Amino acid sequence: CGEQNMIGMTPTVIAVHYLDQTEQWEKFGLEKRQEALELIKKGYTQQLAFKQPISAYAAFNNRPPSTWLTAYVSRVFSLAANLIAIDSQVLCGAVKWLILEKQKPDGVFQEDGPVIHQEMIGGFRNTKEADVSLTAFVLIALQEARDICEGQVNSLPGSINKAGEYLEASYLNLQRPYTVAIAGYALALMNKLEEPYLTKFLNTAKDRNRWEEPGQQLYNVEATSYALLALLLLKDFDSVPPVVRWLNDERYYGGGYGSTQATFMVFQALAQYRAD
Amino acid sequence: CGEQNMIGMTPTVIAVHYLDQTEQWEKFGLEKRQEALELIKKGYTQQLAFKQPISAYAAFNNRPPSTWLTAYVSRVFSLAANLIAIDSQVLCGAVKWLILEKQKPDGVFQEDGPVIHQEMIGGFRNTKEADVSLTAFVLIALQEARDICEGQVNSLPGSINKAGEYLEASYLNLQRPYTVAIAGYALALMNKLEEPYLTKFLNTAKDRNRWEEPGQQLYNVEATSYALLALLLLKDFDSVPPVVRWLNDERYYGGGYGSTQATFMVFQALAQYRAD
Repeated sequence: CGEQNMIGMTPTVIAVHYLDQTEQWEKFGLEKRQEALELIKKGYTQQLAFKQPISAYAAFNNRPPSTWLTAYVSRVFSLAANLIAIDSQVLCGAVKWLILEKQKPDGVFQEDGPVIHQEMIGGFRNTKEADVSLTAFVLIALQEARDICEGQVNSLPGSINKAGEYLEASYLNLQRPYTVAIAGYALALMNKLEEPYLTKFLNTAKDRNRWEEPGQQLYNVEATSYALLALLLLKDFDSVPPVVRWLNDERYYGGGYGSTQATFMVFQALAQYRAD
Repeated sequence: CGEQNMIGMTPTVIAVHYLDQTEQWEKFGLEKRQEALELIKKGYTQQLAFKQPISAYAAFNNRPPSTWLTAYVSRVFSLAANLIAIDSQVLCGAVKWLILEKQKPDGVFQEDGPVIHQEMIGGFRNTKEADVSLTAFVLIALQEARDICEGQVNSLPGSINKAGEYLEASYLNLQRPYTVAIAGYALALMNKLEEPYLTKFLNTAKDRNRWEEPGQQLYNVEATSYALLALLLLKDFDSVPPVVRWLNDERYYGGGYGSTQATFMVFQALAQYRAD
């Protein structure tokens, strides 16, 4: 499957993370966590069958590697490392590949092998401002992999810093609410989400509770989650409530077609809101 | 996969059904419905690879058939028939098998080949009062298959009627809120959810908004959905609001481990509430 495996394991990975972080296993069923973990273990091991000699991933071992997919595996695996035993070699191998292979001198990340399952990449599917969409996504995944990989890949901080500058250089001119949300969060992780970019980020929201694009329900849940995470990072608990409320009302569709990004992001964001 | 295929396609099938029935594709994205339908088409065709010569299903073609799984396929396919083209021979073949092969003279349905994925069967996993759990579940699936199969399997109404009597005969003595909920709905479909059984059904709810079992979040969403459907059938719009509100607040986990039954049931129930 390669891509589908990541689609299938996502809901469980982030659900355990959410129940863990919010300490709500009592209501859920404490005896259920081990079986969930076994599912995650199966998914991680299954994904290794698709790790190419380069440490990158693709739907099939015969298919050229996807920059987005490899970054998503690093994003999931970085989070799953707190739940199951993940091999550092595997996670940091992918990180290394992205940095040394897919980043341009201006900090941009490029996709040379588009995923077949375009419904699993969220708002990134809309190609408008995809350079900023991919760069922020990759930057975010790299940030999330720092805990484990920075020590092994000392080039990680630099790649991340260059990515952020590219984002900074193109932030104000962005037209897409989705891109403003994802790059906003990435800039916040960079501690760069200030003044000019700050009002640009906030002023892109509708009713100050969502970063919405017409007729794109799931893109909006995902985007608003990134935004919620950014606001949490800024500790702007002033605009947090409205966002959490809306995100909370979204009729998201868990294991449904096209819901991979919004599932991961909504629970990561809601979990973060509680832990914050 | 056999069992996993049904687990994987469930969220999309009921999501399309829900968005269809509630007419909310505008917000979701009208151009997204066709790709979802293609996913459902892939799932249905994939499931046919697991239809045994007997028209029954199991995780593998080498594995003896599961009564519950075959009934769940009938339940999903009956609903999916309104979304994609489903072969009557396939659906009714399974229905026939259940009736002529798995029902005992007292109306009870028996499971001779337990599913491997016990996390996909919801509250039925708890073996307490499993005879009533399985009989109600199968009865419900058979009821839902009536539209298409009753004309081809004239023995269907009788099997259903015998099943309901078995449930009636054991309703009052039930201890489990989950079993009271599922059998309650089945009795309501039977137009048998009256007086003695009625107060038994209602009085099993907590705060008149949920049929809860301690530490079983997902069993409770599922059971409360069956209960909500029963209430809708009785047109007792008095106790409906509180139930809908709670069901609505449940942090259900879409494509997560152990969420197959609650996903299908919550959206079927919430969709019905709207259309009602």
